[PDB]
Amino acid sequence: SLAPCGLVPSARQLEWYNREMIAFFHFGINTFEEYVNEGDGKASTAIFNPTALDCRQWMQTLKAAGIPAAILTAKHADGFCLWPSKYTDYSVKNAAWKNGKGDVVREFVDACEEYGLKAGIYLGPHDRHEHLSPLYTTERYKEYYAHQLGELMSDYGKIWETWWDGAGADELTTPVYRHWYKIVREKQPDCVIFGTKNSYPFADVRWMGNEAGEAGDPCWATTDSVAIRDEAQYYKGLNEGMLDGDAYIPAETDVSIRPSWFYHAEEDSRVKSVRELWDIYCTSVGRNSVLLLNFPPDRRGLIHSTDSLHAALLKQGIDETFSTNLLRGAKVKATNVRGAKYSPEKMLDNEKNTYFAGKDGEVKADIIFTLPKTIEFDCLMIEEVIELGHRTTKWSVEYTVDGKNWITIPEATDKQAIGHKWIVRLAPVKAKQVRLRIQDGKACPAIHTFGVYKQSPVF
Repeated sequence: SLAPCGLVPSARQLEWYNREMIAFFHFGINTFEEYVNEGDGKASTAIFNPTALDCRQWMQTLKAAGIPAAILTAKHADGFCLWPSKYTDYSVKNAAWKNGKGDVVREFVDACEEYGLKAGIYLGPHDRHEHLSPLYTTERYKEYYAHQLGELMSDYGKIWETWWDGAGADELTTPVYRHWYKIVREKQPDCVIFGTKNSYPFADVRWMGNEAGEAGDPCWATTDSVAIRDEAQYYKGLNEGMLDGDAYIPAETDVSIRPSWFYHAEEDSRVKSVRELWDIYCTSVGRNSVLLLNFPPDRRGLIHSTDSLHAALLKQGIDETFSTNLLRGAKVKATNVRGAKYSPEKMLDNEKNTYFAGKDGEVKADIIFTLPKTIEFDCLMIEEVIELGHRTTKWSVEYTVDGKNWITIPEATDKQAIGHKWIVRLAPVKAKQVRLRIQDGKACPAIHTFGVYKQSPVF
């Protein structure tokens, strides 16, 4: 067995990585206001009134889109609660919707269960509504939040992510988040925590410093926990992470399918294109991260058609692209092969658990794939055995036809991270042979997958 190298992921972190994509559902009282993305806590609860709400419809969107998990805004900073909490009146309890007798969180988690999707919860740390009270104190709010957390972590089935937005959360101290973390961890042991700012010691996953859907190149799963803490002053630390980072807290990349996070009819014509989403996919999922994509339900309580369409087409595109590893069938020769159990042919076998590996202490390897017939490709992907750590730290891919010389691939030269998955897109090339150069690392290579592909016409 290979020894792991450096910091390694937890069981939670492995489960989260494997999701690849997660849906965000930004919905609430803001949706019923005119052009509001950040509500003031002053809107009348009465205005919340979806007319054809169907969380099943939301789940059908996700099914078609290949998305295995979903996070609902149970409470945004406006402080309006989507479930009839015992601990406030600023909720659905006092909505026009269902004469105050509804529970959107209920509908949501019921639909997730029905469809076999993992449910998550966004419960806004900064609460503008509570801040309106002359009685507001941090200590008081800590208890309020804890009460609500208890409801959501107890009575609504299995919860697989809790999201703590850092926006406006600067007054919230580490010991406050501790109190909250203990609740999550006790009641929901498989629950992954997206943590920002002063929650840094409790975070399972981090922010990556923009909402544009662009994780860094490289993007390490490790970083210093101070980067989370001092968010605004460590863009690089968040976006790229650090190879020598003191913590294993991988990046989660969040973005809206629209210009805004909440629904506006005027943005129906401004949904990101399939090509845009493919780009994003490649700069998140394809840069050692996970893609959290927001679909905002409308005032009917439905996901818009365009949003749904584009997500569905991205899935088709992804599926077509990676369905055929053009290297399959190759004759493979490598340097630095640990053993038959670990032959380079493993990178090609489509098995979940097998991998190529090198010998202890030898961090370099060269692998040559000789193809029976010349292939045309414009995309490649490589996957590391992440349980074993970030091992490889420099890699390149080359090709030839006349075998007279190895031709470099501009976009796949002296790359750094691999981790969970790294995708490279490239001007189409024809190849009779392909070379994978493992050029440097902290330990001998351990690689699950290597492939080249032809991008779907969908894209």
